[PDB]
Amino acid sequence: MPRYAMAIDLSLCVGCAACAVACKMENEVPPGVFNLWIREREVGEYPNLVVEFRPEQCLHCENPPCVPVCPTGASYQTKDGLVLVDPKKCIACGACIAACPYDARYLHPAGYVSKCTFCAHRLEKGKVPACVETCPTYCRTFGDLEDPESPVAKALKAAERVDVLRPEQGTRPKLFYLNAPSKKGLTRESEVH
Amino acid sequence: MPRYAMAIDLSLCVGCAACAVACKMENEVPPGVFNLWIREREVGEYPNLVVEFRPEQCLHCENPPCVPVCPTGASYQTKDGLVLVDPKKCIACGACIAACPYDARYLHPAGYVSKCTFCAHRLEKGKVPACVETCPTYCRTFGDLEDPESPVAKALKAAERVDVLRPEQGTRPKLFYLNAPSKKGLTRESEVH
Amino acid sequence: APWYAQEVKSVYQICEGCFWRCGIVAHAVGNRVYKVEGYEANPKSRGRLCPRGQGAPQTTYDPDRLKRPLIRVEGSQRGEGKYRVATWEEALDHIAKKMLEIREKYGPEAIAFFGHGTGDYWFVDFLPAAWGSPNAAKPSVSLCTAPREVASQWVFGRPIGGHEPIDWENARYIVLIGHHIGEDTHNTQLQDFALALKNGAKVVVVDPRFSTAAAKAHRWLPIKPGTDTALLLAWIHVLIYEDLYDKEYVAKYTVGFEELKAHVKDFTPEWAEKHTEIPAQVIREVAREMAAHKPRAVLPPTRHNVWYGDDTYRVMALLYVNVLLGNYGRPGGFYIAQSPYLEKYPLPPLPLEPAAGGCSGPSGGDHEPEGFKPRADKGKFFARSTAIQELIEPMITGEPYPIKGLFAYGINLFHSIPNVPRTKEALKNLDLYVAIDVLPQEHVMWADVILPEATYLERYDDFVLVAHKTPFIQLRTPAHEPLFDTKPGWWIARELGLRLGLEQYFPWKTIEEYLETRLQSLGLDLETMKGMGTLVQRGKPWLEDWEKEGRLPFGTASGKIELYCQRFKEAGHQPLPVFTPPEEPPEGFYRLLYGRSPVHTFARTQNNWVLMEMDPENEVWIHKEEAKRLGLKEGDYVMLVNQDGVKEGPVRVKPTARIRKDCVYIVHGFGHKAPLMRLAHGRGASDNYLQTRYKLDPISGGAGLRVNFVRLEKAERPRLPSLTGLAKRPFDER
Amino acid sequence: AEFYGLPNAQEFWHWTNALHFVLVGLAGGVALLAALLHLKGDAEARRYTLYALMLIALDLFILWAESPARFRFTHIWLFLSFHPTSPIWWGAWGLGLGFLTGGLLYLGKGSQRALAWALLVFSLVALSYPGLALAVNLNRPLWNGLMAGLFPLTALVLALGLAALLKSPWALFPLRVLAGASLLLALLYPLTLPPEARGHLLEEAGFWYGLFLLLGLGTFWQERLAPWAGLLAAAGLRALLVLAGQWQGL
Amino acid sequence: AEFYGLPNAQEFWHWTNALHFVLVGLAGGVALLAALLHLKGDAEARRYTLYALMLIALDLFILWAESPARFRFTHIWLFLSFHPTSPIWWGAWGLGLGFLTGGLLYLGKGSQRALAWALLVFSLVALSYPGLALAVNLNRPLWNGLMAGLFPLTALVLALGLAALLKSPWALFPLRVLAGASLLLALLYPLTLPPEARGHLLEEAGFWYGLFLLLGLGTFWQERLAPWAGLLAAAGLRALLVLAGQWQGL
Ligand SMILES: Nc1nc2c(c(=O)[nH]1)N[C@H]1C(S)=C(S)[C@@H](COP(=O)(O)OP(=O)(O)OC[C@H]3O[C@@H](n4cnc5c(=O)[nH]c(N)nc54)[C@H](O)[C@@H]3O)O[C@H]1N2
Ligand SMILES: Nc1nc2c(c(=O)[nH]1)N[C@H]1C(S)=C(S)[C@@H](COP(=O)(O)OP(=O)(O)OC[C@H]3O[C@@H](n4cnc5c(=O)[nH]c(N)nc54)[C@H](O)[C@@H]3O)O[C@H]1N2
Ligand code: SF4
Ligand code: SF4
Ligand code: SF4
Ligand code: SF4
Ligand code: SF4
Ligand code: SF4
Ligand code: SF4
Ligand code: SF4
Ligand code: SF4
Ligand SMILES: [Mo]
Repeated sequence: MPRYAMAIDLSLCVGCAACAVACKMENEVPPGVFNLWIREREVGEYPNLVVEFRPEQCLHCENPPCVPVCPTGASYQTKDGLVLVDPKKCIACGACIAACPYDARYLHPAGYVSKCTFCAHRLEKGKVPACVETCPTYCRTFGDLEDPESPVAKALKAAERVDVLRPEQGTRPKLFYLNAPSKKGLTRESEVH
Repeated sequence: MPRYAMAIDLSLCVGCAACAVACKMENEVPPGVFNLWIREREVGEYPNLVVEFRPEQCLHCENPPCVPVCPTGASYQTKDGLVLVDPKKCIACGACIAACPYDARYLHPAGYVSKCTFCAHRLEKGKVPACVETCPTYCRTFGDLEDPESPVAKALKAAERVDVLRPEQGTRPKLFYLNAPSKKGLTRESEVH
Repeated sequence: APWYAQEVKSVYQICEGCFWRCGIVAHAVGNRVYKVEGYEANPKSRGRLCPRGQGAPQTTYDPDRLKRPLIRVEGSQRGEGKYRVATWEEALDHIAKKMLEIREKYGPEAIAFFGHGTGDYWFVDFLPAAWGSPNAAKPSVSLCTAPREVASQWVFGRPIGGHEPIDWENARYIVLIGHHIGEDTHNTQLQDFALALKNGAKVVVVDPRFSTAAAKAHRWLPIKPGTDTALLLAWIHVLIYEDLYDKEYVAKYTVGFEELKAHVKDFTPEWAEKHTEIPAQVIREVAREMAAHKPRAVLPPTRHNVWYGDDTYRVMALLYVNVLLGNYGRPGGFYIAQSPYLEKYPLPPLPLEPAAGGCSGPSGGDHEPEGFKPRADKGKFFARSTAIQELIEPMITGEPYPIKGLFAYGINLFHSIPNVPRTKEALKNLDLYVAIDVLPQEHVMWADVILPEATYLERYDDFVLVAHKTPFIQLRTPAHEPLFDTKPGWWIARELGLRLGLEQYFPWKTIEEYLETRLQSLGLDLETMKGMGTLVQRGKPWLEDWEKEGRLPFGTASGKIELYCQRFKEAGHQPLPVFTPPEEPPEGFYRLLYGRSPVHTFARTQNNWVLMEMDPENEVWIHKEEAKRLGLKEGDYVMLVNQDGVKEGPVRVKPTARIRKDCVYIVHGFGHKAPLMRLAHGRGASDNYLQTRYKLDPISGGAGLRVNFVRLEKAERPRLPSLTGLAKRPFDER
Repeated sequence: AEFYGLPNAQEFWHWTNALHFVLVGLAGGVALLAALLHLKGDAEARRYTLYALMLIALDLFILWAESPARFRFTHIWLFLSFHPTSPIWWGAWGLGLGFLTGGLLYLGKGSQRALAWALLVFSLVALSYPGLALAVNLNRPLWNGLMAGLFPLTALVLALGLAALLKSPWALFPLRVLAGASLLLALLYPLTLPPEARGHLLEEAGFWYGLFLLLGLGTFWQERLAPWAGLLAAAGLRALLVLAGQWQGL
Repeated sequence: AEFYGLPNAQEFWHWTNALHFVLVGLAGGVALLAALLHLKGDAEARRYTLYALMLIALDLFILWAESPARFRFTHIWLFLSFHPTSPIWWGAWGLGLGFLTGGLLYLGKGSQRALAWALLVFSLVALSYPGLALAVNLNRPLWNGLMAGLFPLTALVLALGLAALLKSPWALFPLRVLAGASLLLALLYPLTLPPEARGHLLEEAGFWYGLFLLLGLGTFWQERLAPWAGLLAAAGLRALLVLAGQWQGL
């Protein structure tokens, strides 16, 4: 019944990868891969210099292209909006990697594919995700999008702007970026050079 | 040598269609076709109703898909950034209409393709476009993007947010929507259904 | 398989990630801390943790982490890396034997004790004084904080402290001078800064570099480097001469405000703009805006202040501005930090006791006739703090006597002290050099005897007291026992202490014995302390609480605004006129600026695979237009060559503008030449190896580092091992 | 959702420009048959060279006939400018030089069978250009990359369908081969679109789409059903994709 | 521009898999040959079935030998569930059943036309799923719709190129028709891409691509170079698109 989401305030994010390291630790993500990373991009010259710090990780898309494309049924979307992998069915075919537009998944060295889990393990026992808990700046919020009281719901309600990565794929991300620093919105590599 | 542009502050647009009508009168745009039209869309539900009044027209893209596609060369991009049609070479094949992402182009009943012209005829005599002139709400501005005294330049600078239609396309629209009313940005039909 | 599904044991534990010492909970499963977390009651973490805190545990599970004592093979040169395993017993004897020899023909002051981190209490504060050497130092004093601590002692009667006392949550306007928050990732201040932003705190950043904190600022003033005192003097001038200052505040808590007004007569925003390069209107507007917000406008003092030789002047000036705004001790920016009450463990006084100086003769009075031999840097600058970087000369020339023998307790000799060649000369000439550490860094492997410390998670430490709005006491408990042949520093100290006649010091047979005594005092015992990891006590924060009691805090009864009658007298100047135009980079060169990576602590985190994987190298920041004239682009590498010809290993070039053309910036702590730390070895450029020279602050022992110039020489991309490959080496507790 | 005025989102290429699409398929396909029949020495090289000249000419007339710019005679510019980026430009010359070339070949003079190489090249340009004239418009979701494949395949189904009805022995088999290639890509096409583009396609056309796919399965049954059934399938699809893809849509 | 950590944007399908891609082309297209042969009642139907079986076996073996979950034995789930939206699922069932169907054909058991039509349908599934395994990833700009066209045609150039090396007389003509089709669509492929994606394909590949385009032209020259050239062009093209198209890129 809830519809789970995450909101990150970019106006507060300073790109100290705390969340990224906390997830690495909490989830035991092996060395060469990451469920969460931070991208940092500057925009502009001297008198209008903006820097965008942006954590990127599974957005738990509501319309996840990473699910239908899976041959076994390992890749699945939960009734509350979590996109997960049943490693027991995963054949590590990489179809889901080809299909995710956000470089959110990887091949875990145990032979199956992995990626941010929205800390389903913590969610189930009533906790908030590791990224969310360890965050000096308090820029991430999580919750049931349907509960007007939840922290994400509130965060979105109080936001000056809301953005999502590659909205034109039609994945309906459930990781919302609040108050992006640049007037033109989230930074893309294409608006560079 | 300048870069001509138009900015529309949507926080002030009320979508009265004055610019649209001023255009039709000036450029004697024929019945059934429009250089400029208004799109009005509600984003909904009571405590949170938002209405976006959005005038649409040729954005005189900086990287216009309608130019390259022309066999004749009638579709040309000018040294200051106006996309114009020389009707002398136009074979009314529609390739440019097919390549225009914005529906800004039409077949003039006189057998050539037409569309907003940035009021080229006025720009040379040193005047501002007709739509810009008539605007009751002072929401549209114009000028050379590179001249910082320009009304577009100053408005872009003052905007809280700047958006453009289908940025994901190649184009680099040179018509900028300023303060979009919905937090998610410019309204899209896919975001309704 | 997941750690959290597996059985866990938690414990309340301090983070040794850096010196902020956040209170954390460590979750172990067997002999391994899988996760660490902040906790709500703890006033430092309050539930959160920075990246360094989160990744800090892997050093404990690092396959290159130091395990056994080691002694230098006889006949092999220091530097050459020849060691033989030893016993704690044998290593500890070898050290005392050697130490004693130095002490019979030179005295105990011929032993310098350098150190850092929690256990520096034992090595730098306690053992050295119990042994009788005044040559004890930490880099967080003359390579960090000395300029501001001195400035603060003279201006207020108080320190700024380790948990700088800014009332961020009520601040309304904040001016950061070089203070990079967000790169500098001290937990609570990140939290606070973020909360300030959040509540509509507009932040001004002054920095020749568009940092993270600048990325959050309402105004960025891209100041010409080494020029901040001119901007501070001109703001002082604007608040005094435009009559914006807090009149009452100066009237009731300020001495000598008049000397300041006259001093600052000609330092106008136009005089400032000329050197500062910040327009005069901006200089004016910033002072007005801050006056408009008082007392809730703060220029919090930065922590790293050695920047140039004049530093104490810049801080003094920054403090005057805060005073003139009436913010000290008011809600807005300075609450009054009181130290908690935890009674010391009962002991005989130490041969040498400290002098927390500030007024009426805190220089060398006790050093002159008073017993023996004075700290060997005694005449070099005015202030009384020990300066790590000055006691290194004595080891090469034998000038002020001789310092044979040196201890390095968790202190990076080759990265935290400038002029590495001079430090290596000095280790050459020593009779004994011991280093207590965990990783095999480049300066640990120059030691006669290496002693492997147990890590913060495998260790108990003496309590951590934090002066604060609500003073508190923290306790770290082992999360599991030391690994390999690893020993806690309390134990190493005691074991050396028993071997050099200091049993009266070290009487307690165990650290929990020690910890139960202090807990007695407060009304608790060890088990209860473990129960509430941190203890908050009642204290005070504004002036009213002080004032109603009929007292005031300081040094002498009224903050002295020009700030110090006894320097005047014999040193020459009282006010901070030394805006002293800074020596400029020669053409072809850039000033070398440096700072922090949000994910790496100083140097010691460069072998951490969790953290190196987030940030595997530094990157040289050059203005886009300079890298272009040079022929440098995005993925190029470069060697940094300083004015003295030292080259620093190939660094990635970072042609994105956020920096003046005068400068170049690199994060400090890379460029290790330490093959045994397999994933930190050969990566990035070391700022310290390029910091050949420094301008001694003649007031606060500080070694001005930003006085080095560097030029870039095109280099080849480096060929290095794969970090993932190395990071994947399994950790085997053998 | 509500407008004052209206976006010019009206169909721009009508049933007549869908008819030209079908004929330039034929024109280019047969011009390919012709040059290959030349190059190969075949007795029929002439018969098919004068067909291709008619098909080419019929199309170039339908191209001017359906152009609202016809009586303004602006087409001369199609041949007096260099515009390599323009699918349509390439088809003007490809069908123009392809004509001259097919003239100099049918009038057996200026040169022989070095000219069939030029006819082969121009026919490839003519076979290639529609397909790209659609696919070049990256704003039209339905006109994806497959158009550049579906059109040349489909033009040869048209040329070989014709050829097989004019009972040339050689034509049936390659027509049933390219018709299989054509029909299989045509089936995969919907599965290649994003869900809204596909949904649009199935509601707008489809039946029509699934009809012509079914119909085309008739190339693999009898004769004189075969060339017909494959020919109606190829022209169905060609016309329907031009008609249904003039959508911009969100 | 700068990261802490890194996005997982590295190649997920290696040279290893690109090989699977060349092979399933061969597999599927030889199964098509065997099917169409059984269906003409031609005598060679039997050994082409053996080969299609062998290439199906060789391809399932390297699909498994290259799987990171090769020893976790999870491919069984490929067969115990229904995932009609997934090209790889289709591919697993087409080949798999196509290998049973072609198994019984070989062993003259369980009927024989009704098994040859089955082989036909399963070999169309197997010829179809690779381009769609690429093309459904609308986030990858190089794997556009034409992949659904390029991959089926190219699988045919591989099967027929093989058939012709084995000296089957019927195939060196279809091989040239289908190789002409494939090379034409392959040449127009880059022109079907957004500028930045074409520029990306050209920077990272091309010179290989352009070499594979030229190569394949030798399919129309000397008789016994023609299958090699056609095979290497079709395999080079398939592998290059698989390796170069793993890009999300803005
Ligand atoms: N060039 C330059 N110099 C600087 C700075 C700079 O920016 N540039 N910054 C200055 C500042 S601001 C400061 S505060 C200082 C800090 O200077 P340091 O604290 O010396 O810096 P680190 O590089 O972390 O060195 C820590 C050393 O302690 C070891 N260590 C870590 N944890 C433990 C432990 O639990 N026990 C033991 N025994 N050892 C341990 C590490 O391996 C390493 O050898 O450096 C200062 N020096
Ligand atoms: N991640 C992380 N965080 C840490 C540490 C760490 O090791 N890792 N260490 C901690 C410690 S002990 C310290 S001391 C601090 C160090 O951090 P800070 O105390 O914040 O150091 P600063 O030197 O004030 O600031 C660095 C900034 O000063 C700038 N700067 C250089 N020259 C000038 C100048 O002339 N004028 C002005 N206005 N600015 C200048 C540089 O551009 C840079 O942006 O951070 C602490 N926090
Ligand atoms: S922990 Fe907070 S500041 Fe750090 S990267 Fe994550 S969101 Fe940004
Ligand atoms: S890699 Fe695993 S999760 Fe992804 S599609 Fe294949 S089986 Fe499913
Ligand atoms: S973010 Fe990635 S894993 Fe999550 S739904 Fe989207 S594509 Fe799937
Ligand atoms: S929510 Fe879970 S998977 Fe996502 S970053 Fe946090 S800990 Fe990692
Ligand atoms: S004048 Fe302004 S409000 Fe009126 S239609 Fe034009 S843009 Fe909209
Ligand atoms: S209709 Fe006219 S302007 Fe448009 S592409 Fe054709 S010739 Fe060019
Ligand atoms: S909006 Fe359309 S018609 Fe106008 S210049 Fe851009 S591509 Fe051409
Ligand atoms: S600029 Fe001129 S042509 Fe364009 S909409 Fe305005 S009035 Fe009409
Ligand atoms: S500030 Fe960060 S690194 Fe330092 S002790 Fe606290 S958590 Fe650890
Ligand atoms: Mo420091």
